Amino acid sequence: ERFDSDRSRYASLGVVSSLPSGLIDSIWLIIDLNLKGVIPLNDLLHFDLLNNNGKVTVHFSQENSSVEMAIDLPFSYSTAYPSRIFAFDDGHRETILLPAEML
Amino acid sequence: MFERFDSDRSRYASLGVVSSLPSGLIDSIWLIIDLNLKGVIPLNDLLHFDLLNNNGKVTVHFSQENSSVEMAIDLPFSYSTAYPSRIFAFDDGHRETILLPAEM
Amino acid sequence: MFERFDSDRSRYASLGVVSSLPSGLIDSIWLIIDLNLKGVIPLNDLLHFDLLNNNGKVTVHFSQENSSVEMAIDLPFSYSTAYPSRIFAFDDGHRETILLPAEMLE
Amino acid sequence: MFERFDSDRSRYASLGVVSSLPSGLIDSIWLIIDLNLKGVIPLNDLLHFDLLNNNGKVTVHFSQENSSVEMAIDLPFSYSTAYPSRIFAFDDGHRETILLPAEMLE
Amino acid sequence: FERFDSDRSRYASLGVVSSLPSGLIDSIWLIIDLNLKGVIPLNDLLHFDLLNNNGKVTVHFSQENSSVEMAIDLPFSYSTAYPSRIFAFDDGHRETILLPAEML
Amino acid sequence: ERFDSDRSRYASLGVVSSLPSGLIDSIWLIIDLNLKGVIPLNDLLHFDLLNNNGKVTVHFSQENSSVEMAIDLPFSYSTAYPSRIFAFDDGHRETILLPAEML
Amino acid sequence: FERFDSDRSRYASLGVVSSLPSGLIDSIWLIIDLNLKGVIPLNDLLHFDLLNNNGKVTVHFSQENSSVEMAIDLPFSYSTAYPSRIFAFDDGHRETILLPAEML
Amino acid sequence: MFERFDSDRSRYASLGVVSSLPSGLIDSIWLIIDLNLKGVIPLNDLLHFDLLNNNGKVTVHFSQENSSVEMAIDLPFSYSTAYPSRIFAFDDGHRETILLPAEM
Repeated sequence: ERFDSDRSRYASLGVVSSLPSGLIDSIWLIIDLNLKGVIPLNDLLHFDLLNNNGKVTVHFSQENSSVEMAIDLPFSYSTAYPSRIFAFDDGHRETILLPAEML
Repeated sequence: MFERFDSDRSRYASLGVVSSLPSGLIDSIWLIIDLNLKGVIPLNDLLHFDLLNNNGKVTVHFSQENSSVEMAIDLPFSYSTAYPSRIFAFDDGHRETILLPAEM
Repeated sequence: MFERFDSDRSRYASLGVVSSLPSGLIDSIWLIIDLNLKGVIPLNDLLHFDLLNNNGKVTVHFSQENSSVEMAIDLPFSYSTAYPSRIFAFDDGHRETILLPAEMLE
Repeated sequence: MFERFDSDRSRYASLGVVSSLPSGLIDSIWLIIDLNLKGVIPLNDLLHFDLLNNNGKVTVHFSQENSSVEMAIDLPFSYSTAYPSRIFAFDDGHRETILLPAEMLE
Repeated sequence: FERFDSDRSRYASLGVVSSLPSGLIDSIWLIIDLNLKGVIPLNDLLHFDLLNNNGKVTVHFSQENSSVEMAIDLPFSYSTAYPSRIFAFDDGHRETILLPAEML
Repeated sequence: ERFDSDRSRYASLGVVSSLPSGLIDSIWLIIDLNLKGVIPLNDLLHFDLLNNNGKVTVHFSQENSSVEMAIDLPFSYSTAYPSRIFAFDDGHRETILLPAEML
Repeated sequence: FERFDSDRSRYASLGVVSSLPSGLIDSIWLIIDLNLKGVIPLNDLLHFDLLNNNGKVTVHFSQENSSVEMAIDLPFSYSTAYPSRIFAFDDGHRETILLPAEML
Repeated sequence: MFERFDSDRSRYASLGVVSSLPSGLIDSIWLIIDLNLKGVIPLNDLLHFDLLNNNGKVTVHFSQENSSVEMAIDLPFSYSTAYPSRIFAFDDGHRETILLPAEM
């Protein structure tokens, strides 16, 4: 019912122009395969993108909760990637976006 | 009353689109609108782009509903049999989205 | 020291797969392996995935020879009748490959 | 403007081919196409090559559907009984691929 | 032969790939292919300035011995992290986007 | 009987360190598929490596003969490639080598 | 993590790839992997001088704040066309061989 | 009477070898001999190298006929099922060759 996979899902321009498609999709998968049904979820999820030895580690956290997770993904890391991104659920539409893009 | 595909508002790609095209190619639709369409022709709120194989690379055919302009843009990206034939850019006044036919 | 469907090793997708499933779905198979399988259960070097319609969305059933594990993974993606009904992930010990049953050699 | 087994377009080799013939032989198939076929005869989008033993060296017989041309090309390379007895070159109009008959889809 | 052919392969130098998002790098090439190529003769070396237009990137294009310029407003957000100029160099088989400091 | 394909064939170190395997093999193929049986051949063949629009063109020539040939190959051109190479047949062994390597 | 890991990807800059044969570029990496790594700690930046030893290349290795050097005679022919020094830089996910002029 | 694998003489790879391995990898055998073998151990006129799969990359096992030294060198190149298992370096006094077992 929150980041329900039956409602529409988007990626902002800012995310698309700086991350490859595969990595963006990972985020949805992390939510669907690791997060959903296992923890209650805020309408706003944090995903920091960390350099794990040349590859990308996603670190999931959210507010008013001390449940976090690290997920190693097979994508190459770039210093040009946003350092963190968000998943936001306004109740109709769900979107991966950059922090700057929340205003 | 609104300016179509106005760059000062929020732009999105649908999940459907993000999972079939590379980012580069998606960004191209936007750049095609900003560089070759805006300022040039008046714009429907819904745009059609066809992804064609031109010699192994993608060519985009643009058209739109209530107009007779049609434009063909050769792009650097290589083509895949599994790309959607056709995608849409849709602007609703508040949000601007690149999305799949089926997704409307 | 080496690892079954290691992600540090090259992953390819066959012609039939690449031309028949969108990218986001191919990556899904790899992610299922990486997020749900490695570190969770032991892996055969060959992995069956059935792609099923689940109310218009894709659902992947996983299984392998010599094991009692099955797993259903509901995907956000849209199902299409055009998609191949099953695929394999194969690890020949240096290179990992996703391919269609029709493309297996013997 | 596009071209049959165009060399400006990407050429791949299938898993079965890549793991079963050495590189210099795969390149040979492409070179045969480039040196002996393109510009010489019209090309079907699918090309048969039989790999034959010719006193320990490889000989490639070429043919295609809808054509009366055959060609035998004697290669400098060493024949091995391990090699696949025939391969196909296929051009699906954006990507060119060499593969084994067993790997063809339908 | 043709200056900045799309079918010849294109790279970004270390400095470039490290400090600009892909969409922006893609933009340079697309500004070339969409706005420049076929319209004016190009030098082997092409200047792009990355300017801040109210929080968004604008690209100034110029080149030595042509009075011909162009200003391209882009959809992407601006950052002072970004390099302020970049060059595109066509060495005649390989094309590259690099930072002035990375010239020879 | 000259560059007969039944005698041993080699590539000097100098050639191997500067050209990819596929391109070296091309030379043998050019000789076998285009040259041999069609023209008499010197024990020393010239192959200039030219930039054809980002790709390599091999130009075959040899001495005391005005028969030449251009062959477009699919390999990428590099300014670092030797500008020309040789095929030499001493009567036992046949070798692709750099000009500097003939001494 | 480990300085100049082999499993992390390695590039040569434009200047480098344009003026040295592959075998020589390969050599630098192989000097690292075969002679240096595991034997001394490495900096992110590594100096190689390319010297003429009677018509063949010899590589001098050094690095700032180590008195530790090494001289490696190579089989390859020398050319005055070649750059006289090259650096190897490990930016922490990407490793690169480049010309001093191409540093930042 | 001769110095084994002396760098001051001519080195070759056979056709058999050039058509199964990439140049880089072939150059590695030479560099392995010059960097890790010569000056270190006395050398047979014929050397054995096995190409093993070590985790997707090639590892070379070296041994030689009349000796009990055996050495294993991890290399950056990726492995292929179609590479020969084993190659030889053979030095005959005049020419030095990397070649295939069958080729002797």
